[PDB]
Amino acid sequence: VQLVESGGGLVQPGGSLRLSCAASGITVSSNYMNWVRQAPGKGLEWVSLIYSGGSTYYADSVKGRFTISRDNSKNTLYLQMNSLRAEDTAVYHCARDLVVYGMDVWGQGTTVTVSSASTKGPSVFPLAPSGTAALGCLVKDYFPEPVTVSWNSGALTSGVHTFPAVLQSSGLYSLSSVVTVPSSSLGTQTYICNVNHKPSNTKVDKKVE
Amino acid sequence: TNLCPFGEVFNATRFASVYAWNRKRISNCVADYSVLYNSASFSTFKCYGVSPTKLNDLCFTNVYADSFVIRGDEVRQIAPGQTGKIADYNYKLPDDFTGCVIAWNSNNLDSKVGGNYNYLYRLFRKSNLKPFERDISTEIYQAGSTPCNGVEGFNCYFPLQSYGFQPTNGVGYQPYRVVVLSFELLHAPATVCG
Ligand SMILES: *[C@@H]1O[C@H](CO)[C@@H](O)[C@H](O)[C@H]1NC(C)=O
Repeated sequence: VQLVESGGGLVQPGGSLRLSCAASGITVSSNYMNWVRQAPGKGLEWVSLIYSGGSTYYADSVKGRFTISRDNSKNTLYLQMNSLRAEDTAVYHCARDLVVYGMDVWGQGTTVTVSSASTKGPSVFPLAPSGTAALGCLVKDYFPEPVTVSWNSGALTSGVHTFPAVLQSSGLYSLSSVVTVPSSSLGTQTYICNVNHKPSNTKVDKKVE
Repeated sequence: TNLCPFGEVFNATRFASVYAWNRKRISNCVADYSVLYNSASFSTFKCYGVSPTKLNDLCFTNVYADSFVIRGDEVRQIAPGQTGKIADYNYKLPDDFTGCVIAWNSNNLDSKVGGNYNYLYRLFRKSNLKPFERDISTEIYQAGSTPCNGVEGFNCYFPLQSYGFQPTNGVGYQPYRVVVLSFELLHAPATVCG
């Protein structure tokens, strides 16, 4: 019993995309089916309902831009998104509603991003130091998501803190990754952060000193 | 020149479930519709295709008084071109409906303190109802590719649920008695006037 979402990706503001929800274990046309999205770090927002009998309902934030459809033999629920905006950037789930018995089957979802953003490249700047000391690496101005930050090519893991990215005013992400090491080992151990941004074909090893 | 038995529908002690609605057939009688609408006892008295005050001066071949019980939230759905669980799976009015919908709150008569589960609606059905379709089939609804064979469980549920009417429910979650008067046409001779 599964609900498998597809179709998610990147869309410019004002563009359109269609999401897919492949099912097995339940037959979609007989069930109430729901689309529910989750913006980054927000809560659950109901989006689109569709009765077994084909009656549709939409939340006011998407009324007129979204269309909910299905397809019996393909057992696949869809969601057509038009005139997309930045708010609609979220993870989108499909679920089977039993109304009284709630929604008992969900899908892990597909991620949707909206931005007139480009791709650029994550500039890696060092966070150099001058009981315990701290050094890090500032990964700044890359977009879209995400980046992987390891240390000493994976050797050093104890004390590492990789922060969740923040989205700057420019429409550009940025995060930090730090590590606390004994203050003495500053002169003896070499600390290099390993950064990789697969969208922009960008891998960097920066030495912090 | 006998008077119509509208009292027998409106003032009936027990009403029906909405999925199993009634059709009292009215024929061969005079109806004072203006006695009914000036009653001012209805929170909803909304006709379609005809005027309530001009109704006295009219005739029809057959008048159908459909009556059932729903919540106040769903009263909006007893209208042409509505969606929702009542409009789709229990009682559907045609987009060319030409009668009256009358409703009044029944929380005094139709709610017990411990909970009155006598009234029911249809929650699961594979397709919408045709206009004036009554569906009384209690067949286990199949949700999966795997058939049910009259055994509840996963993807196999009872098609009917129960209204939970308590006097402390919200006004929308309270019971409203509905009477739907459907009017036909002539060509054939008429039997109901005023
Ligand atoms: C219901 O009974 C009351 C009390 O006698 C009466 O006033 C009212 O007209 C009746 N309703 C109908 C539709 O006859």
